Amino acid sequence: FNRYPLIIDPSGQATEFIMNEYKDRKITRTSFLDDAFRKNLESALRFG
Amino acid sequence: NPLLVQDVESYDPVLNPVLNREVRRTGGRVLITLGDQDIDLSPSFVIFL
Repeated sequence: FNRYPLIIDPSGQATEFIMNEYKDRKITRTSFLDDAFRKNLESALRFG
Repeated sequence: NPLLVQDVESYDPVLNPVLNREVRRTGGRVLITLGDQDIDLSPSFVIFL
């Protein structure tokens, strides 16, 4: 991808595939509704 | 990078967390809170006064 992907996964298989694929890089699952989204985004921007 | 600091009689209290090794490990990174900003502490860092 060039632009960051938007995944449409009604079955939920794609999200677990993403978690498994990027587990070695310490991937974190968050949401827009969560109030911790700011700090998660800020940490992702500064530390990968 | 190794660091050598002279004139320790004018010691800056900003070095207190660094000297105390007050690190915060999170997500594979080692964070040191120098002042008000977080810094990834590389394991090769060393300071001599």
